[PDB]
This record gives sequence, structure tokens and C-alpha cells, in this order.
Amino acid sequence: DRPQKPFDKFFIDYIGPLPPSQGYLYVLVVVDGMTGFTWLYPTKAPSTSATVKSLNVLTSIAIPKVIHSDQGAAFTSSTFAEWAKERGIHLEFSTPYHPQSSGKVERKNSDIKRLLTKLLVGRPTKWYDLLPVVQLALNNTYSPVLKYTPHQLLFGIDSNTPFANQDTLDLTREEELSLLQEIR
Amino acid sequence: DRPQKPFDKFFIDYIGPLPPSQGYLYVLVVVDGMTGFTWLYPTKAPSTSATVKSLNVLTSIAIPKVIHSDQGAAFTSSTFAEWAKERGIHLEFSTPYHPQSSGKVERKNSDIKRLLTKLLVGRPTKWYDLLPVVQLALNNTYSPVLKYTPHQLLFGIDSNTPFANQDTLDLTREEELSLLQEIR
Amino acid sequence: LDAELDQLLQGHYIKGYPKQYTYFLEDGKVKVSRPEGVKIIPPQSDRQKIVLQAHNLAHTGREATLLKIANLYWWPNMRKDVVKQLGRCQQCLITNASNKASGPILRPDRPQKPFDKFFIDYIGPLPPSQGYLYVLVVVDGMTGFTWLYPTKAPSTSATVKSLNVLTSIAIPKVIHSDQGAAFTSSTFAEWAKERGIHLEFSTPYHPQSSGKVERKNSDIKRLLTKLLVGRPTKWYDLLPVVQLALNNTYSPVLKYTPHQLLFGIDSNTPFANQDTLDLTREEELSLLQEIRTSLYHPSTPPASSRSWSPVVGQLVQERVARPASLRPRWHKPSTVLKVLNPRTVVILDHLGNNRTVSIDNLKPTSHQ
Amino acid sequence: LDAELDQLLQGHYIKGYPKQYTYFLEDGKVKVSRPEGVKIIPPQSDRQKIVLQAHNLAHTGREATLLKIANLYWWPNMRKDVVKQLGRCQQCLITNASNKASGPILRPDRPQKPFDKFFIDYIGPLPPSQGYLYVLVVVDGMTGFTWLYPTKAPSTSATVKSLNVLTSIAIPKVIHSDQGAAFTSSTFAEWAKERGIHLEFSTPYHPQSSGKVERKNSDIKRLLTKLLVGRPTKWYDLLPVVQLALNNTYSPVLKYTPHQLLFGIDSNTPFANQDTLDLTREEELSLLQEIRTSLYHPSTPPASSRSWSPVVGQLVQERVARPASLRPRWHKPSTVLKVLNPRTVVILDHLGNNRTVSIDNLKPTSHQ
DNA sequence: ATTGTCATGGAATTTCGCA
DNA sequence: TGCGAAATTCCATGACA
DNA sequence: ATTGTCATGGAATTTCGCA
DNA sequence: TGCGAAATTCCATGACA
Ligand SMILES: O=C1c2c(ccc(O)c2O)CN1Cc1cccc(Cl)c1F
Ligand SMILES: O=C1c2c(ccc(O)c2O)CN1Cc1cccc(Cl)c1F
Ligand SMILES: [Mg+2]
Ligand SMILES: [Mg+2]
Ligand SMILES: [Mg+2]
Ligand SMILES: [Mg+2]
Ligand SMILES: [Mg+2]
Ligand SMILES: [Mg+2]
Ligand SMILES: [N+]
Ligand SMILES: [N+]
Ligand SMILES: [Zn+2]
Ligand SMILES: [Zn+2]
Repeated sequence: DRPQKPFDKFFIDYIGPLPPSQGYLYVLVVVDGMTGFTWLYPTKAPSTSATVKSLNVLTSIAIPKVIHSDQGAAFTSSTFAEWAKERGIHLEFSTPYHPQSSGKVERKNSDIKRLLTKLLVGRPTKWYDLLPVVQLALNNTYSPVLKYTPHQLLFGIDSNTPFANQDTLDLTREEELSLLQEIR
Repeated sequence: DRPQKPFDKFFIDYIGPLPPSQGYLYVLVVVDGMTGFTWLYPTKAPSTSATVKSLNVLTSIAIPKVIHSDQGAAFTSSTFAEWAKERGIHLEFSTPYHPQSSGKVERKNSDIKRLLTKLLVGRPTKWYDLLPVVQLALNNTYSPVLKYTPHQLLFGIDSNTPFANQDTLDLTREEELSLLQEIR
Repeated sequence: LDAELDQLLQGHYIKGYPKQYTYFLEDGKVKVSRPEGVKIIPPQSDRQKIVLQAHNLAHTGREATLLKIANLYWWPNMRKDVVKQLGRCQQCLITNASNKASGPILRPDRPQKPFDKFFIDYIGPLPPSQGYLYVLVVVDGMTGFTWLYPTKAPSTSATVKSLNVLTSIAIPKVIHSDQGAAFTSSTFAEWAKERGIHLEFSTPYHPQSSGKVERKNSDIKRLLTKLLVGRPTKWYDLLPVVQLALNNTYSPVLKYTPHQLLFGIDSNTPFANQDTLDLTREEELSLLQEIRTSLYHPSTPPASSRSWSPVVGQLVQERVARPASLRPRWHKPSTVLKVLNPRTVVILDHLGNNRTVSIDNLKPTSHQ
Repeated sequence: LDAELDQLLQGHYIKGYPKQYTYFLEDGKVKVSRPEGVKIIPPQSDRQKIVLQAHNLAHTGREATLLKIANLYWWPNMRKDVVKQLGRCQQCLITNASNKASGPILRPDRPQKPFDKFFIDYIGPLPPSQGYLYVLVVVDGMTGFTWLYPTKAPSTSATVKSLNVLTSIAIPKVIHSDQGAAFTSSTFAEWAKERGIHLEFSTPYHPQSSGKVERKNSDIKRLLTKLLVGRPTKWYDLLPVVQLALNNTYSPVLKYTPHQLLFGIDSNTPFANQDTLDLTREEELSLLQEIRTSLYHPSTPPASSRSWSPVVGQLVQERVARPASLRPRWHKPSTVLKVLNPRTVVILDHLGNNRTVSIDNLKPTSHQ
């Protein structure tokens, strides 16, 4: 079997609802299987239509051979299947109630939720403007298993924004305090 | 003494009043001494101002060393002298009551009056439009004393409009009849 | 189809498929081990569709299309099929640029005599000066002698007005102009027939053809600009001055001013040349006739290393004149009916008319 | 004055007046019998006024002025005095054209890495498509990889919007642009400092300097035109398509598409190249690093036979940018302070500022 | 059925002044 | 029958928008 | 303080297939 | 070790308005 490559498989998923930010409520999450590169798109709903709109932006940069998802409504709709077929993208579903990715992806997806949570406290309404800075963080984060960040594996070069202070990614005393207050 | 040349001396004079034609009443007559070339300009009056306006057109094509005229008001005015001096043109007057030109010029001036008279009968009001055709006639008319027309002596070439039917220039029975009627 | 490809899978030799390579089967498809790697050999009946899909990705030309196909396929004479498609892509043919230059310009002979040929044109709109916006420029071909008239528009009526005054001096055999609205009108046509003047027109959108007068425009604008430095642009009163100044300016290559080529003697202007003071007029005119016939005349420059010259029956395309945003710069192909000279042709045009056009407004259609 | 001319009328030798000619008096004026005829020799104190009157007739250059003067005068070294005047005619110097070409263009090195340098620019106005009129074009210097964004205006605000989305992918060291209003604003400046991006600007009125992106504009317009043949010009929905089509098109000279130079492997697009199927990613990236450093790079072409290259302290003139009708095409002379490279200079400008300008927007001032 | 042109100022070349 | 300097000719450049 | 670029299709050149 | 044909490379042209 041939070695794993970028664009081999994108893993997609929704996160939300979140507090409204510039009109948006969700984040479509795309993560490249081989590299762990993350793209994030803000949407108004977990619909096929919002998914298609967003994936149309990404797929005008690069097209995956395979899309992997759970059996979310938006992904199992026959519109979404028509879309994928039109672009020669094979669709792939994990069996219901049993989500399966890859350890790398699992771990990446984990970081995404944690880093979000961390920045929506204090400014739960200002995340839309922050999605850029979040992606750069995630993609210039060092991977323990590989010698390399996703930026490095995608582009084969160092990045002009290295994130040399591998972060806390952890809730401080003042944040647990006004997150158990805001969500009460 | 050096031979006579074109531009050596222009002879100028007014003819009119004539019946109004497109608002005009007079013809300023310029005749080159050497060649007998004629330029005609229609004016509203025998004034210095109309003379200057007209000679400004001609003198933007060629400038005579000398202008010869009678002691008409328009030509003896000090404005007209200032004009001439500005362009380095010497002015030259025949003594009052005693007009003198050159035989060639005299004869040319004669033809001009006759040919005018001939065309203003029948259409005494339509001469303005005819001044072009009149000049071509006069300038492509053969001169007995020289082997050549004024067009030929000015430009040193034959003309695309030769006037091969050297004309009557003479008043017929029907013209003497409605010229002794119109001027009665 | 599988006709040829069956006959090959065993190991018989088909013309075009070189014998020294091993042609196997796999995944239901004929393949071959070429130095660059393993490539699918499609059946002939699939080939045009493939070339077409590759070409359509970004409407690429010969190599950029081939490199896409080569990624998955090999077959004999790929570029021949690629070029076949390029020659039939309506869209590429009318949108792409040419990469062949025109043949070298002609330098038509100078008119033999003053008044043989007038070149006329409008300059403008200029800044309004006394309600005037344009200048009619009239240039005698032989002498360069130029007349200027201020007008309110580049109209037939104002052209006729000015030329009535000009032609009081002489009537020209020919008047050459471009295809401006003012010159192509039937009124102007009639005005010229009335006087036995022949109207001659430039090929459309090709001002080089009025080069004589276009070039004189430059000098007129240039002098007007200098005389107007730090003044308001009141040009109306300077026409007369610019006229006389230019008609009496030397051409360094000729060593004569237009006024001299016209009259054979300077008038009372500054620095009037006096060399023929002792000649009679007739001797002078003799000398003028001589001077006129021996003036320097330039010759066609060398052709550029990649020009084309039109052949009768060739497919060529006329440049769209005023192409809309995001619309093709070329018309559909058309055929050369007649070759009037190496820089001028008659073509059977985009509707179904005959058109006389300059080679500069044509490209030759690519891939035959 | 008569100092020298007295000393001559008798028959003593003055330097410059050759001895073999007879220098007489007549009509109160010194004359001389030269092969061309008899000419007046004016006193030195009259000479400048003469050269000036002759030059002013039509503001003529060296020969056309000399031929006017020669008609009446002779004196020693006439052209030296003529050229002295031409060098002082404010009006000629700022209105006349140059006749020296620029030195040969530089071909700057390709950026070493993706994201070292972005070239950005606007195309438009286009026909309105969904209320959009422009396209922001962003081109990575090294790879050619291009991003397209539709906007309602070429504004700072829309530039910032689009680049916020783009730079979610990576941040570039440098962004080069021309001096459009949208890029020179302080808002944009701040937007870039906030991210440690250096803003680099073209010399003014010199789009060749953004050649990387200008050239990509051509391809974008060209493909858009073809896809729009006999349809209404609804381009908004085609941006995405044109983007992907162009990023995945081969450059015949390079033999790589911009997508490959960026990622070292094709994605799931038609005709995806499969040559590195058996390499690990790491082996692949190794090969990419190699491919990147050895791409063809062009070199400065030969100089034209009459170019000029700027020397420190030289008088040169900046081209007026948007010259009004009948106004000069050149600014007053200015001095070269520094020569940044052979095609770029700093000058002490027409007000009193320092300006960095392209040699293509300068002529060298004539006659020193 | 029509078609490039020519002022310009450095440089290349020729001519002039003298011997 | 030759030199140094001046005068003339050559010609690439660019604009007629 | 900055700087031209590159798809295109004929033609020129090199390589391939075979002996 | 050399031929004829195909494949590849070269590069002037022109447009980014
Ligand atoms: O003068 C006109 C003119 C034009 C279009 C339509 C007309 O009617 C004109 O008179 C363009 N034009 C300028 C021009 C541009 C380029 C080369 C040359 Cl030679 C030239 F003259
Ligand atoms: O693209 C632009 C552009 C312009 C003016 C101001 C801008 O802001 C631009 O972006 C002119 N222009 C076209 C153009 C003309 C000629 C050569 C090249 Cl290389 C070229 F690109
Ligand atoms: Mg889900
Ligand atoms: Mg009188
Ligand atoms: Mg015109
Ligand atoms: Mg014109
Ligand atoms: Mg721009
Ligand atoms: Mg641009
Ligand atoms: N000719
Ligand atoms: N460089
Ligand atoms: Zn096409
Ligand atoms: Zn001047």
C-alpha cells in the first residue's frame, strides 16, 4: 500500500451552536488526515447548504479524494451526495453513535474545542474575528508523533509565524470563575 | 536690379458696396504683382478692422514685402500702419486721384470687375458662395504677355482646374436687359 | 477502439506503437511501461474526448494541454490530436493573442505635385477657445504645406465650409482621409464629385494610413503646447501663428521648408532664404522642379524575424474594434479574397461582406 | 562687438575666422564671401539675440534652427551657440520627447519560498455581477499560486476583509503592491504592522513593477472571457473556477503548475500527476525543495543601441502623470541623488521632495 | 476599394583649414 | 597627403489619443 | 525607499526507434 | 553510427487598461 498524502482524506465536522458572532453560530471544521492542517468556516446553520457554500471555498484551493464525516443530517443529504459526486469526491461515514477518525485527527479535534472554549470566555461574541488567528495557532503547533507542524508538512517550509510559546490551552482561576458564571 | 518675384508686392483694393450676400457688402482684392495671383476676401465694411482681419488670413499663408494701395481711409489709418510695421511690411501709396499699378495688375483688376458684374446679374445676392469659383477662374486664366497663368507662376505646375474655354466675360442680350432693369 | 489494442496485447506490431515496450492489461485497461512511468493507452474512440477534457480545464495551448494528458495517458502522436482540438476551439481562436508580427511597413511614393493629394483629419476636443473645440488639419502630400481651420465639431458641414475657402486657392486631385463620420457622409461625397475630387479612405482603425497628417498633428500640438506654457490654453488665436511657423520650418532630412517646396521662394518672413535673388522666376521654377523630384525617400525596413504575409485563400481574423469588457478581441475566422498589396487585403467578413482591411488589424488563424 | 570685427576688416587673423576668405564691409555691416554665398557676420554681442529669434519661430531643435540662421549669417561655431540656447529653452525642455531609450529591464530573483512575497492588485471595474465590480488578485511570488476575491470597490476595507481570510492560511513576509489608494492608506499600513508584514511599493506609474500579478491578470481575464463567450457576463460565479483552473495549469517553461510548486503534490483534480505515489511525504518534500531551487530564471536582455543609464548628479526629468490637454508631458529638470539600481533612482523633485522613480518615467535633460 | 511619418539630439562620418 | 576640429549626415526613438 | 512577466504556436534542435 | 520522424526546447510576440 502507497504512503499517506495530503488531500488523501479530509475530516469534516460541525461545532456549535455558539453565541452569535457577526451573525454566525457554527464552525465547520476541516482537518487534513495526513498533515493535520485545519481549515475553519463559520456558518449560520448545520445545513447541507451552509456546508456546500463553505466547502466550495476550500475546494477551489484543493480537492480531497475522500471526505470523512459522522452521519450528521447535512452530510447524509442527497444534495450533499450529488455535490460530492460532481467533484469526484468519495464520501465516507462512521457508523452511528461510533465516531472514528485517526488518533492524530482525534487529538487535533480535541485541541480545536479546547482552544475555542479558551477564547470565547471573556469575549463569547468576538470569535468570528478570531478564527484566522486560531487556525495559524493550530497549524503552527508542533506534533509530538511527527517531527513537524502541519504548515511544515503541507508546504514543506518553515512558517513566518512560528508559535514558539506552546500555549497553556488551560482555563485559569479567573476564567473558570466567569465561565461557571456565564454558563449558569 | 534683381528680377521681379512673387511676394514682392501685393496690390490691395476694395470693391463695393455690393448687394448684401450672407451679410457681406465688399470684396477686398489682393493681387500679386509678379504673378497676377488674386485673393478675394468678403467684408462688411471698408474699414481698417475688416482689412486687418482679412489680411491676417492671407498673411498666415505668405507675407508680401510691400503692400500697394490708394489713399483709402482704411489703408492710411495709423492702426493699419502699426499692423504693417509689426509684420515688417512696407506700405506704399499712389498719390490722390492718380491711381497707378502696373499694366498686368490694371488688366487683372479690370477682369475682376467684369467677371463679378457678370455673375451678380441674375443672382445679385448669391456672390458670397461664388467667390471661390471666381478666384480659380481668374488664377487659371491665360496671360497674353507671359506664356503662363498665375497658378502656374505661383506654384510652378499645371493646375487640376484649367479653364480651357477662355470665357465671354461679356454681357448677353438677356443680361443687359435685366441689369438695366435691376439698376433702374 | 479494441480492434488495434487487442491485436497488440498479444504482441503483434501496430504502426506507431514502438515494438520494444511491453504493452499489458490491468484493471480492465491497456497499459504500457514508458521511461516516465506506466501510462494508460486509451482506445482511439476515446482520444478526442480526453484531449477535449484536458484542454477545457483552463483552455490551454499545445504544451500546457499535453502535460495534463501525459500525466495519465500515452498514445502515438499525442500532439497531433491536441493541435486538432486547438484548431477547433472557437473560444481559444477568438480570444487568444497572436504571436506573429505584421510584415514590414510600405513607404508609399511621395505625391509628385502640390495638390495631387491632400491628407485631412481632425484634432480634438481641445479645451474650449472662443466656443471652438476642434481643428481641421489639411496637409498637402508633396510639400507638407498645412492649412489649419478651427471648428465647433468634426462635422461634414464644417469640413465643407473650410475646404470651400481652401480650394479657392487650388483644387486637389485626391483627398485622403480616415473613416471619421465627417468624411464618409454622402454629403461630403457629393461635395467632392461636384469638383472632380477623388475621395480616398484609410483601411478602418489604422491611423498610420493617414501618417502624413497624423504626424503633422504632433507638431501642431507640440508647438501649441510650448506657446501656451504658463498661460491659459487660449489656442484659437494661435492657429494662424502655428500655421505660418510650421509651413516655414526646415525639415533637416530634406533641407527645405514646406513653403519652399510649394512656392520655390521664401516670402517676407524672418530669415528668408535669398539664394535665388539673381534668378528669373522662370529659372527659379526650373530649379524647384529639380528639387521636387530628387527629395529623399525612405524604404521599407527589414521584416521582423517572425512576421506573416497574407496569402490568397488563407484563414485570418479581424481585430474587434471596440471590444466590450470580458469579450473576445478577435472576430471569427474569415478568408483572404484578394491581396491588394503585402500590407492590405480584401476579406470575406464576419457577416458576409467584402472588407478592405490593414494586415495590422488581422491575425492569421492558428493551427490552419 | 566691433572690437574683433574692426581688427578683421583690415586683414589681421582672429582665431576662428579662417584666413583664406575675404571679409569686407557693405551697408554698414561686416560680410564675407563663403562658398554658399555672402553672409553677414554679426558682432558677438548680437549673436544670442539672433539665435533666440530663429529658435523662437517654431521652437526648433539644432539643425532646423541652424538652417534658419545660416540663411543670413555666418560666424564661427554657430551650432555651439544654437545648442546653448536649446539647453536654456524652458519650453522646449519640458515639451519635447526623448530620443534615448531606457536601459535593459532587470529580472529580479524569484522569491525563495512560498509566502516570502505576495504581489497584489485590483482588476476592474468589470460589468456588475451580483453587485460586485472588482477582483482582488493576490499572487504568491515563488509559486505563482493565486487567490481571487470579488469586491464592490478597490478599497482598503475590502482588501483587509479578503486578506484576513487569506492569511488564515499563512502570513507572508512581504506584500508588494502598486500605489493604488487602497494600499497606501494608513489603515492598511496598520493592518500590516499588526502582523509583522512588510509593505513594499512600486515606483509610481510603473505597472511592470507589479509584473508578476499584472501578468496573472491577463490570464484571469482571458479565461473569464472564453468561459463567457455567448453568455451574459456573469463572472462572480466563475472566480472559484478560474482560480482552481489557473492554479493547476502547467507553465511550459517550468513544467510545473503553481499548485505543485506550492504543495509538491496534485490534489483530486482532473489529470492529477502520480509520479510520487511511492514516495513518502518526506521524500516528496525533499524532491520539492530540489525542484524549487532549480527553476529556470531569465536574464536581462541586451541593451538597445541608444539607451541611457542614470549617473549620480545628472539632470533628468520626470514624466508628468496625467498631463492636461495642450500641457507639457515633462516636469522641470531635477537631479539624481541616488542610483538605487540601474533602473531605479532617487531624485530631488519638482517641488523640493525626494522621490523614488523608475528610469522609464524619466528622460535625461538634453544639451546638459 | 489600398499603403506610416518625421523632428530630435547624440554619435558616426565626412569635409574643412592648414601645412 | 595628413592631421585635429568642425560640419554634416545618420538614425533610433517616440507620438500623432 | 526599489526591480517586468509568461502563455503561445511555429521553427530550430535534440532524441527516439530502428538497423 | 546514421537515418527519418517525433518530441522537446527555443523564443518573439503581445497584454496585463
Ligand atoms: O489620430 C488618431 C485618430 C485615432 C482614432 C480615430 C481617428 O479619427 C483619429 O484621427 C487614433 N489617433 C492617434 C494615433 C494613434 C496611434 C498611431 C497613430 Cl499614427 C495615431 F495617429
Ligand atoms: O494594471 C494596470 C494598472 C494601471 C494603472 C494603475 C493601476 O493601479 C493598475 O493596476 C495600468 N495597468 C495595465 C498595464 C499597462 C501597461 C503595462 C502593464 Cl504591465 C500593465 F499592467
Ligand atoms: Mg458532528
Ligand atoms: Mg480703392
Ligand atoms: Mg481622425
Ligand atoms: Mg488623427
Ligand atoms: Mg493597480
Ligand atoms: Mg494592474
Ligand atoms: N507608391
Ligand atoms: N534580485
Ligand atoms: Zn479552448
Ligand atoms: Zn524652445
